[PDB]
Amino acid sequence: YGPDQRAQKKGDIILGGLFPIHFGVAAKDQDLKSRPESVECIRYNFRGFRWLQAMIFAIEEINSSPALLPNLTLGYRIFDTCNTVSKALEATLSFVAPSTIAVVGATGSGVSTAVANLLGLFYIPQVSYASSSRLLSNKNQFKSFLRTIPNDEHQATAMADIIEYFRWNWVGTIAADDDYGRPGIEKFREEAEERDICIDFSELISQYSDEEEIQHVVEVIQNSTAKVIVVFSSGPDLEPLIKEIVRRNITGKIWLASEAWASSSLIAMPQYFHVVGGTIGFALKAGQIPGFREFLKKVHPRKSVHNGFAKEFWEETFNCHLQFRPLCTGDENISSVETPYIDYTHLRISYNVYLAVYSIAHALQDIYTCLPGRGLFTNGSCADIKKVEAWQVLKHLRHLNFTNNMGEQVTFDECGDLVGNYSIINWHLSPEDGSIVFKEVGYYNVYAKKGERLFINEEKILWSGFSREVPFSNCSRDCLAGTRKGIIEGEPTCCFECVECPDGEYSDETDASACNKCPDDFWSNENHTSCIAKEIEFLSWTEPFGIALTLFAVLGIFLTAFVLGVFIKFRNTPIVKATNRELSYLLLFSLLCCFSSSLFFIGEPQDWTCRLRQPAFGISFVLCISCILVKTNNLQFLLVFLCTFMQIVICVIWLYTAPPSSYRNQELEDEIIFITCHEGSLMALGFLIGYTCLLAAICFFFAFKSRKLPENFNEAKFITFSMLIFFIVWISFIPAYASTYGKFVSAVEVIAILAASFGLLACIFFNKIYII
Amino acid sequence: YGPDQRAQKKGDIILGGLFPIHFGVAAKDQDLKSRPESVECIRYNFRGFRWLQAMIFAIEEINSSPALLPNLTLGYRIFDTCNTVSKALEATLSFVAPSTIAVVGATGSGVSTAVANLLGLFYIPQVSYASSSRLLSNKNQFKSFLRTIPNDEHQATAMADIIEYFRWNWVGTIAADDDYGRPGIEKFREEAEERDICIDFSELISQYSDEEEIQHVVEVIQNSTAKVIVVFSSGPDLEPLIKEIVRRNITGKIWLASEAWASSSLIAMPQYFHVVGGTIGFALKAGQIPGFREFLKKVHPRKSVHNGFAKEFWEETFNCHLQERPLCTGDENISSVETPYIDYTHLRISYNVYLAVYSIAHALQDIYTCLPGRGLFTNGSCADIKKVEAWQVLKHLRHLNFTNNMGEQVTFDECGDLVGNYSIINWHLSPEDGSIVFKEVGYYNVYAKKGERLFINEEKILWSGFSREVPFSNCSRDCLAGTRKGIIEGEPTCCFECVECPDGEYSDETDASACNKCPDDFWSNENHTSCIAKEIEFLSWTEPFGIALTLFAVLGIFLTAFVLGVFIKFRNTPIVKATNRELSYLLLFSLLCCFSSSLFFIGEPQDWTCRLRQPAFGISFVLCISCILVLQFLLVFLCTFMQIVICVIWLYTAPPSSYRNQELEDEIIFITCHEGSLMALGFLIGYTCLLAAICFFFAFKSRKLPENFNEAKFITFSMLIFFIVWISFIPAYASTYGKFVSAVEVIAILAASFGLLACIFFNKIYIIL
Ligand SMILES: CN1CCC[C@@H](NCCc2nsc3ccccc23)c2ccccc21
Ligand SMILES: CN1CCC[C@@H](NCCc2nsc3ccccc23)c2ccccc21
Ligand SMILES: N[C@@H](Cc1c[nH]c2ccccc12)C(=O)O
Ligand SMILES: N[C@@H](Cc1c[nH]c2ccccc12)C(=O)O
Ligand SMILES: *[C@@H]1O[C@H](CO)[C@@H](O)[C@H](O)[C@H]1NC(C)=O
Ligand SMILES: *[C@@H]1O[C@H](CO)[C@@H](O)[C@H](O)[C@H]1NC(C)=O
Ligand SMILES: *[C@@H]1O[C@H](CO)[C@@H](O)[C@H](O)[C@H]1NC(C)=O
Ligand SMILES: *[C@@H]1O[C@H](CO)[C@@H](O)[C@H](O)[C@H]1NC(C)=O
Ligand SMILES: *[C@@H]1O[C@H](CO)[C@@H](O)[C@H](O)[C@H]1NC(C)=O
Ligand SMILES: [Ca+2]
Ligand SMILES: [Ca+2]
Ligand SMILES: [Ca+2]
Ligand SMILES: [Ca+2]
Ligand SMILES: [Ca+2]
Ligand SMILES: [Ca+2]
Ligand SMILES: [Ca+2]
Ligand SMILES: [Ca+2]
Repeated sequence: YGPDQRAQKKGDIILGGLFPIHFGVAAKDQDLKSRPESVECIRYNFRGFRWLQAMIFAIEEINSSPALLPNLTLGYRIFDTCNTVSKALEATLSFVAPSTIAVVGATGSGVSTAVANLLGLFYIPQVSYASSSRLLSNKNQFKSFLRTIPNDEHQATAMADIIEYFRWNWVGTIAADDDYGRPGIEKFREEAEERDICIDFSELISQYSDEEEIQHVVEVIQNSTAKVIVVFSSGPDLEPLIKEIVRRNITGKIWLASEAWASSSLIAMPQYFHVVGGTIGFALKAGQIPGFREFLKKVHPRKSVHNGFAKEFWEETFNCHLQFRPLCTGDENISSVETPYIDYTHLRISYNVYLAVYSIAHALQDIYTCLPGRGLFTNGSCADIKKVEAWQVLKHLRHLNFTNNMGEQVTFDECGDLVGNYSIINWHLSPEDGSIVFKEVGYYNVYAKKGERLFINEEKILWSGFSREVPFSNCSRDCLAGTRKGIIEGEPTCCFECVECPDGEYSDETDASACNKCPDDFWSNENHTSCIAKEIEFLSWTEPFGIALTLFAVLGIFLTAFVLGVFIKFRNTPIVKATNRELSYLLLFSLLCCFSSSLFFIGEPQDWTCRLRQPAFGISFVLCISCILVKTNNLQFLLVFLCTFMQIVICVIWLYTAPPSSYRNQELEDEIIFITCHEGSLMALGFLIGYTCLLAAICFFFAFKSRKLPENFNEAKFITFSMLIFFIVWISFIPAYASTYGKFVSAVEVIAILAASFGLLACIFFNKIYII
Repeated sequence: YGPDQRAQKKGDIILGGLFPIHFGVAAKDQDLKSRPESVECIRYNFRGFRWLQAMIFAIEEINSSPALLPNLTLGYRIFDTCNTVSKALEATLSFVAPSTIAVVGATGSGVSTAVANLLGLFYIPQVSYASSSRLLSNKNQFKSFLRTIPNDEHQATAMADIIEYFRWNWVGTIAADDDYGRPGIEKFREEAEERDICIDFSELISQYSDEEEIQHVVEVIQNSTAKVIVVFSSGPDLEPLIKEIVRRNITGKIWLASEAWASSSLIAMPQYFHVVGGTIGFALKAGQIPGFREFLKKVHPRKSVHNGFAKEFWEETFNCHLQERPLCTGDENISSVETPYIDYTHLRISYNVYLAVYSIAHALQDIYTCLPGRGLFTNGSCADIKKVEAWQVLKHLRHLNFTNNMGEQVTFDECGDLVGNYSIINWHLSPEDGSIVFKEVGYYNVYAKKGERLFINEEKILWSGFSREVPFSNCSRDCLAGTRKGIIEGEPTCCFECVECPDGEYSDETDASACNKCPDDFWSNENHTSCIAKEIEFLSWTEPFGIALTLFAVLGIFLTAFVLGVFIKFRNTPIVKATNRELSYLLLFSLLCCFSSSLFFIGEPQDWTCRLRQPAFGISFVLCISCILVLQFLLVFLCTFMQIVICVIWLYTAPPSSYRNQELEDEIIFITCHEGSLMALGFLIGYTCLLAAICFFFAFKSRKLPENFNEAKFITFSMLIFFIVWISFIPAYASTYGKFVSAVEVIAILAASFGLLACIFFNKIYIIL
């Protein structure tokens, strides 16, 4: 039963094996018009043949070594798969129909699942060397499946770890449509969604995809703008897409390869290097087998009776025919042909096959060496090596713990899986022969804490095979300090737009999603990067004008004092005696008060300065005018007292019913703030000005009626002149009072006060001073 | 050999069958201390037994029919699977080892794939009735698989269509870990991502899941705000999670069920209604098989000798034992016990099994009725019905075309697939008994273009089983008008925040991603939904201030006209002749011009007004001053002509123009005029002031002379008035910007003109009249 081509040997215990000597079957359309015939597989697999030789070498070495299973020999029964489920099921049917003790598993995950479904019925243990699908770790469906290779969850996590380490957020994914790529892509999608990474496209490929599908995938890749692509597939399934992309000449992409095709000879070609240069992928850990290469080099089509594949091996290696293609003898050298059969650098799957073979032998030895009364079966008994059975071997494999030739313990967990380290490689170009050379740049440690597993040597990486600069795989560029992030409808969060912050607000981050606002008494600078303090505007003594306006007030004070001194010294003189001396003294004191009252309008407006800035001039000028109207021909003193008392009443009631107070205003201009004080009540100020103007008008009329008189050196005309200039300077500033609101309101008030005081002093006293 | 429990009959052609008589197997895991034994099955499946009976009915009816396969008989060989791959693989090994022609497929997708992997080796056709996975459409790996049920791509598309129809963007997903749930969830994820729908979580379940996994899934469900959950699984896989959720009393969720568990009896139970009420799911199209209920109701443990499952059927129906718990006598009635065996409303998978049996039976008739020379094989030949083979039956099934018992046409496409309509159902509570009722609320057409496939009646839906209001699942409330969207870091694009638009911008529609700016003459209102026109400020005729100034101007003009009229009405008296008669006419004409020149400062400043605003007053006042300054006509003409030169040079070099100011306040437009060359205006001011100054000096040096009513005193008075009014204007010009600068100009002009006229002419006009 089974195919004609096989490798067979006899022994006390027989082992099974399945290896992919071919890459795939011949593609054709079978119309059911004639009886269907057997399908043939086409291309050859030197790597699979090397795996088969590794298994045979392990079995033969175990037989030769007398320290393991004495007085007992092992045989084998090995078939070919051509990487197809149908071919592997024919061989498996002959395994369960001599009986096999255990089978060394297949390569593909789907083939392994199909074989294990049949193998688990009879409880025949199956140890695989290359199937890493997470679906095979379910022990409810696969009762007797073990493997020497770890599952792909760690690799899928490592891919996301690498992507996060190189700071990318815009990637695409491609997977093969089988039991190996889909769960891996699902796990990677979960991890990437956890790590805040956006995925643009996701596609499925196959070895038997057609022209429309390949062109659609190529157009999707071409139209996409992401530059990093994660591929979870194998070489036979990835070849057509690579061929089409090479034909279309698409460059500038970054490939993240899984372990299946990170070292495949189908893709690593010099012709394709200009599209797949700089690939970063994963590799397992290499082992050491001493005499393996010597065992490999000794194959021969005539000296290998047990091996049936050696004939076609010779045919494919030497392009000949064994008794158009010529006739080749049996005298050639396999060390002069460039084939992957012996052109290897590390052994990984070969070491997996070695370990999978040795595990069964160790379990058999454990069965053989049992001491009665301390076994694992029923009431402490154990099996017998004369008629041992598959379920007993499976139990002992489930309870196995041994150390290998290198010195590491081998143990299978509850799910029958091992644990192992990963390595990271980079594709380069050989300067001598042009071949692709795999250069190690990092590793992945699975015994470390989360977030401490990845190590990357950045300086040893060429990115497209010729570049030393890390690529750019962001959807959009980063925002600046003065801008914030926007929203583009119909796009993921990884893509946005930068919008400048509005006036009065600032931002200081390169990825800010909003604009900040530092607190009051502050404003945002011109480009809204930082917020600066506001400026306070007010006329103070420091203000240049303030110092000029103070120079003037003290000049007036000094002039009044000098006039008073000249008057008091010459009191008895008839010129002074003509006027009332006490009235002159009171008038000069009131002029002193008027010149002093202008010094309250300058400076910081404290709550008391603005309380008395106005009445200090109002009362003084009222007293001046009242004394002036008196000095014209003591009752007059009491009339003066009445005139001052009337103003005192309204001033006191105003200050006691609605005091004026300081005020900081931030409304006229946003960037600057003012300090100006309102009057509280406006009726009081209006009435003050009205009473002052009423007394002024009364004095003006009274001095107008008696204008034409020469008494007192024509005082009654200079009085009218003084009243006229007072009225003119009061009228001239009404628009300034009613319109502006800055520091110019204070300065004009001081100017008017000084003008009125100076005119009132000069017009009255200059004539008498110039003659005394 | 095969399992002892089976159903068997003999005929010319033997058919195969696989049905799930049991829900599963016992979870007793051996420790390999002793030799392993056969595993047993736990629960009974009346629906599976009915499915099994349908095939036997179809075969019996075919054998009874005399016009379909005369002189031929059909046998069968049916086994149990217990929904397990291992049990179904044991039966399949007996099929390929007295040779079957075709096998009626299994129920589960994984079991179907496992059976097809072995059945394709020998090219034995296999027609399934319930496996709808899209992985079975691959003809490069399944060379002999056909099905009477459509695949799940249409259902996955319809789920996203329903979600878009009910306007949701915040959902969760739950799937079974097998070949039925994962591809469906993948296709649904693709469709939902294409349709702009955000998915919160995604979890996997299984029939043999453990306590910690179930609690983790429950916590993941409970910690989210998404209310709509899409489930692609079956009842046996869903039961533990539903039981745990019922135990923890989680309510308020909306379930979207796939066709596998949308009618499962394991989930649709009264005790779980408070959790799974108001479920919306899919269903296939029902069929009609006459004489089928009568065939179903005739089962008996003794009369049915070919069937071997009848004894266990009886024991599970009546809960007793059979002699070969009480003892079953064997005379009870099936209609007196309520089990899903005969308590049904529609036949869908039973009709699928019937269709598969008849599809197998028609290819044999096609082989039998061929004509030599025109055949489906080499050289136009055909086979022999006495030695027909599986590959020939497969060919004739691949080239099959026949009419149903209703009248529709049955053909298998290049992938051995069918297409069919979908039905949409809702879960309710029956007030009569309390059972769950599946109420039809819509359908899903497949013979239509994209976008016109789904019909839903919303008025027939109860939400959570008791409500008539469409639920809410957003992750964010809608942003209103005048408000903008905002990014939340670390969250999907479906969750955002609302931010108000700034000053000067607006937004009208809802869910706006940006605020639009307003045109150059509009400004946003307080609510920032739309902007309004800016206000334009300038002195106007309608404004009362302008009307007052206009009234003053016309009064002055009329007074000047009256003065001139009285002057001309007394042309012979010597009082007028004492002064220059002709020069006074020029003086009064210049006075009229000066009065009239004050109407160019009122109104909206146009281009032509601002060009001749200033020169009119300048020329008029120079005329007046030069006339007062004094042969005499020559002197005044040459003195006043020099200003026309600078006026025309100004108006030819840099004419002033109107200007709209939008830089002082952002909500107010100030329309003023700029002079341009300030040097020309300064020169006009200087020339006028210098002429006034020389006139004032000449009149001041000779005040005392009473030549004619002391005219020198009045001339000096007028000059002083002019100089005083054109000094009082300085603060208003300096710090009263706006519409108040134009007013003080008019006031000063009118005051100066009135002072001049009153000083010069009134006294003489009072003496004359
Ligand atoms: C009491 N006071 C002090 C000296 C300046 C002047 N006060 C002018 C204030 C003012 N007038 S109108 C207006 C509109 C808004 C704001 C302020 C004003 C004055 C003149 C004569 C007599 C007393 C006084
Ligand atoms: C040409 N013009 C006609 C319009 C009115 C006025 N325009 C000048 C306004 C002005 N701006 S600053 C200044 C400083 C002192 C005086 C005025 C001004 C004016 C006045 C006197 C003579 C001629 C004219
Ligand atoms: N892990 C792959 C098989 C595989 C591993 N390494 C390989 C190298 C070459 C070819 C195939 C492989 C699978 O499960 O399908
Ligand atoms: N379609 C499901 C099987 C199925 C369909 N309808 C059902 C009803 C009950 C149980 C199972 C089913 C699958 O492929 O796995
Ligand atoms: C396996 O055996 C070695 C050698 O005795 C021992 O050191 C180790 O602890 C064992 N491991 C386990 C997991 O039992
Ligand atoms: C894996 O790598 C880490 C770090 O290099 C190392 O410490 C550890 O021993 C490795 N594990 C094995 C099994 O070699
Ligand atoms: C790409 O995006 C990541 C994640 O947001 C960010 O840290 C990184 O700076 C971006 N790259 C560049 C070049 O801006
Ligand atoms: C099947 O038969 C019908 C009825 O004769 C015919 O119209 C149709 O073209 C045939 N083929 C298909 C694929 O339906
Ligand atoms: C599906 O329904 C539509 C109407 O919704 C009908 O025209 C069509 O015939 C139906 N298809 C089948 C196969 O019954
Ligand atoms: Ca030995
Ligand atoms: Ca394989
Ligand atoms: Ca996150
Ligand atoms: Ca390879
Ligand atoms: Ca989109
Ligand atoms: Ca018949
Ligand atoms: Ca089944
Ligand atoms: Ca059911």
